[PDB]
Amino acid sequence: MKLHELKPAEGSRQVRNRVGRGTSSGNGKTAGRGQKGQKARSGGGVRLG
Amino acid sequence: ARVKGGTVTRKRRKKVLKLAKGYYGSKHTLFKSAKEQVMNSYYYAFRDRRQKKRDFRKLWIARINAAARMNGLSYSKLMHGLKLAEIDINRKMLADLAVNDAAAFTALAEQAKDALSK
Amino acid sequence: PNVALFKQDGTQNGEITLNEEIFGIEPNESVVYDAIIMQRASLRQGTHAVKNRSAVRGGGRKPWRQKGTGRARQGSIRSPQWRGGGVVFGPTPRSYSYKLPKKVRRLAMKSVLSDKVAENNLVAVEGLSFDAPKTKEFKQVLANLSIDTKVLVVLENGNDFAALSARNLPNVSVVTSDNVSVLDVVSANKVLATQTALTQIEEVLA
Amino acid sequence: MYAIIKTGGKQVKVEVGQAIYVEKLNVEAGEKVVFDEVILVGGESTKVGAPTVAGATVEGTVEKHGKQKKVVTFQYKPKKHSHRKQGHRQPYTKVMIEAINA
RNA sequence: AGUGAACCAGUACCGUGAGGGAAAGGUGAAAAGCACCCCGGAAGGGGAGUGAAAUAGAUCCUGAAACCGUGUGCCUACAACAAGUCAAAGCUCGUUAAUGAGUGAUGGCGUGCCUUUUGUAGAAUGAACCGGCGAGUUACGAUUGCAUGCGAGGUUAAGUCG
RNA sequence: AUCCGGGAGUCAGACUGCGAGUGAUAAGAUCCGUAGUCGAAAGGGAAACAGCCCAGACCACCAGCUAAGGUCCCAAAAUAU
RNA sequence: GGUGUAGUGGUAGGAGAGCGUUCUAAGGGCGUUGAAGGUCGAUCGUGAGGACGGCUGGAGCGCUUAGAAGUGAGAAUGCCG
Repeated sequence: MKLHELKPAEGSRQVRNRVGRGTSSGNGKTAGRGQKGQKARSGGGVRLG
Repeated sequence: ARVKGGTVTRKRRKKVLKLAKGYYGSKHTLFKSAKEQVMNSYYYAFRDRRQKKRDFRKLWIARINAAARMNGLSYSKLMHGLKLAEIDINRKMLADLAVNDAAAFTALAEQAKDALSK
Repeated sequence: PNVALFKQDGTQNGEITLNEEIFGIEPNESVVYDAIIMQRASLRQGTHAVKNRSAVRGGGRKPWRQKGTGRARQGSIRSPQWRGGGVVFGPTPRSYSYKLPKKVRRLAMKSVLSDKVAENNLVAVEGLSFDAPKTKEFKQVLANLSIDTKVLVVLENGNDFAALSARNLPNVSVVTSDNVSVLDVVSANKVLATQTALTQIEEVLA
Repeated sequence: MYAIIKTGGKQVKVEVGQAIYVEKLNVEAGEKVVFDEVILVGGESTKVGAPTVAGATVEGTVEKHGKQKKVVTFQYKPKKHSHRKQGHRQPYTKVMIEAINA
């Protein structure tokens, strides 16, 4: 293996998902959270159980 | 490692403004005005590709009616006559004949008149 | 696997049979990728910081009132959207290093040296001796064996005159036989190892 | 001298010496083509035949395979935060006419 | 951006006071930083000179947009226009050469963008315009999918040499 | 279709047939059941018109046949029998 | 690779695959016979986008493969000019 031709194994690395970056990606404008409510707030949600 | 937002936005915006050449006033000079106007033009052009094909059919039909009433027929009787004889000319070629080759149009109108004479 | 032997100038002074568990074992290519990536992320010094809202030297007072002024409600002169304010989610001091399990370290070492051997890219030599540290004689030696690429020079021990002579040549790297890494062997085109150092490497990779 | 032919899914008016654009044909440039279906042979006297004129063909030579100019089809729904954009260029072939049926 | 502060900054400025607190980097390799003349009270300008370059002349590297002007090819004083889009005569040009470019009388069709809503052209909400900045990150745990090494086994932590 | 597992969003609906209650067998009223469209659906008809009638847009054409609704002129097709 | 058949409106939301910015490594390159940046053009691709040519400009910058992120702006009665 030469340092100018590296290749990881297939299926081993994936990219990432970035929310709030435009409409056509699928997750712009509220970033998967739906409309209003306690679960749409930063730090929103109820404790486990 | 910090990423300045240097020259990407100006390229995109200048691509949008170039599509707005010829518009009125602040609609070819300001980016927001041009953005909205260009979106509306896209909508209009898609709509009008489909409406074009209707306009020319009405134009041909009215010219054919005009020509046929000179040969003793109307549009609907002449179309029926041509179908009962197995003739398959477009309304486009029919109108083109009606304006250029009146003798060809009369040959055809006589065939139609004989077909529905039965 | 047998490699040919040379002297500081000469010819084919026979051959040298090396281990088959170390120098002839069919390399594994993803293990080498993992080793290279781990080692490169292991050299970072992650010394980077920025100031959030509460570290910027600034104000605790509400700048105007909450209503009436025909304004927009503001909370401090140092908010993320104000010019000169604090940064939301910047770089923090971090580590960047991790460890792979012990059998795959050893598998990557074996695999990279065995790849070097499987293409006649390792060159064995009886000895490298020098009465003074002279760069010019090392370059002559290097051309004596017709070596025209990037080369890793693996030496034994307190062979200090040779390491001095081989420094400073811009195609040459020098390492001792107790200190070879995976990144040293992959980057060079060839390895020039002495007979003594070869047995010493076979003693530690076992 | 006139002839009307069915090509593509449409009809065209034809003449010796003139060049015509048409849907893509499956014939390489420089080779010859025969348009079998003739609808009307005008000119001096017209031959107005039930669907086709018996035994008349039209001969030509392909000159060039090309592409039309580009169309953009863009679609959005006001206030519903969504749009989709697509381009399209259309193939054609150019044909020269020689020897309307004789 | 990075310290509030790359520059005479805890300064100017604000407050009785405790205290709050900025803006502002770049001629050229070398000042060779325009002797002399002309218009003008001066400012400023035009020659002539320096210099590889002055449209590098001190408001001095590059020099975008809003915004303000000057010149021209085409249109416009019987016309109700979300300003375009499709059809189209006349005039004027001649390109990354191909089913060419600018303008356009006249005809059909057509109630901005965003947010929140059962529902919006909305007489519901936001934006004067242009430029810059401005929002799911990391540490440590828990779980699932993928991938690699070993396999009835797997794996080391702190620490020592480096 | 069922079974195991990863990730959600929704818990303000509206009108139009039909069948009931409250109301005065009033309401573009209110509350249930059942079917559709709108929501999240462009295109033709109904002058203009979320929800009615027809019909579900991958794209190109200056080709053809029909749906609901229409054929004196605006405005395409019969001044039809 | 051929050929048939079937499909391809879409808000909340799930799944896939890519475009562009800055920096690191390795390799192969360009540059006062003029880099980046700026301006104009009638050019190419299914989209984000990619080239080539003129003018301006005066010292640095692409491409391939892998890695890491302060990685994309039209709206907050946003902040500064």
